[PDB]
Amino acid sequence: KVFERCELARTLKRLGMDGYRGISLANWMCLAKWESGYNTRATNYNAGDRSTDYGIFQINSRLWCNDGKTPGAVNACHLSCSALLQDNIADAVACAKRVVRDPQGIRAWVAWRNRCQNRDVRQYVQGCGV
Ligand SMILES: *[C@@H]1O[C@H](CO)[C@@H](O[C@@H]2O[C@H](CO)[C@@H](O)[C@H](O)[C@H]2NC(C)=O)[C@H](O)[C@H]1NC(C)=O
Repeated sequence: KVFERCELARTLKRLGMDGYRGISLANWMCLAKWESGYNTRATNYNAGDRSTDYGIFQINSRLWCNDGKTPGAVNACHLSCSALLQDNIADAVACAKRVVRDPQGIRAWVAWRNRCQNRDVRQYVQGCGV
């Protein structure tokens, strides 16, 4: 499912993501835009370290979720990577919360550092109601 912009916004707010660990809603909207283009079935495989990135928040299969086929997996989110491909983002949102609680917080999302850090990211929540 490819969420629509505000559709996603209301959803994440409803899910307690706004201001979570100080992180604004638009910031979560910025990283989602650049990580998955709001598509829950988005997956990207790194042939070098041999792990995959699943869904909307593109969560890595070596550290957080489990697909069974990834070398040296930790499964910190205690989830199956299939739970990160559901049209329902409730499971992806809780794990994403787990990621930000580790030492480096939101710096864990590359696209967030490359396209949102120190930028105005308000346009992602404008007209959304939130
Ligand atoms: C993206 O992959 C990087 C590694 O390429 C992950 O970063 C590691 O994350 C854990 C926990 O946050 C740290 O102990 C490591 O030191 C991190 N490595 C680096 C180089 O930062 C990162 O968590 C992954 N992000 C997602 C969303 O899956």
